Amino acid sequence: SMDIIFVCTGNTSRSPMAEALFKSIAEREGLNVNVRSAGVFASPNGKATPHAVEALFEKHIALNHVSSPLTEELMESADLVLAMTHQHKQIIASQFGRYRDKVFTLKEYVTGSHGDVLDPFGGSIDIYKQTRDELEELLRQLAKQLKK
Repeated sequence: SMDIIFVCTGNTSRSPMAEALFKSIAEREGLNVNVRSAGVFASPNGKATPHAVEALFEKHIALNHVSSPLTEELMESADLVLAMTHQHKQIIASQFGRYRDKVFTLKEYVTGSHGDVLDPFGGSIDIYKQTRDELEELLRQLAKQLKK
């Protein structure tokens, strides 16, 4: 049981979308994983943002999410910590330097190239769908790679 945690700042849009998309993908691929998300600056009271929920609902995936701060406990239990952006990775490694060797951006880990997941902040539902689609492409490739 590999423990994966997707991380962004607020844990209301990209990282919870990644978590829900990847849970679905991994199950269909027969990959045994425990999947979570958290935010380096998250409030504990938050929900996923309406457009994030709707974007996944379109694809018949439920995004029923409560935002969670990234903690030492989560970092200790993780096998991989996949950041949405390279600044998220920097922030994580600053706070949790002992666990640097678990932390990568999603794009560098899967594709080998530096890059940040498309930010849907302030966007219409269609921008959120673009982020969803980019995440799905990355996460389908992640599932294939982790099964090795």
